[PDB]
Amino acid sequence: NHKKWQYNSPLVPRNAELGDRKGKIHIPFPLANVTCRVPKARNPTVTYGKNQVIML
Amino acid sequence: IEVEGNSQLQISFSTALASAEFRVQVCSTQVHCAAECHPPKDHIVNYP
Repeated sequence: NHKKWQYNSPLVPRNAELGDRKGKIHIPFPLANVTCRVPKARNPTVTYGKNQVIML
Repeated sequence: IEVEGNSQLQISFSTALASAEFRVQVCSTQVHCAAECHPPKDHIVNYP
């Protein structure tokens, strides 16, 4: 059926007659940088000494 | 600070000394201040 294009699949053999003949097509859903909404955190206490800090 | 005549001024000071004896120069005149300073939470300090 020499009347069609197919993805260059490694699971399908190459056409024996034609050489390294190939085309290219744009694809949907490209990877893009966006924003993800999520959450945060907290803290603690503190005692002192000569040139020394102690945290629990 | 703005001066008027026979009045008084209020200032804020920082020290690490428990017994702080210091001189304050307002314009060209010096005044001695005697201060008994109490602990806040222990040695080490959180400001430069």
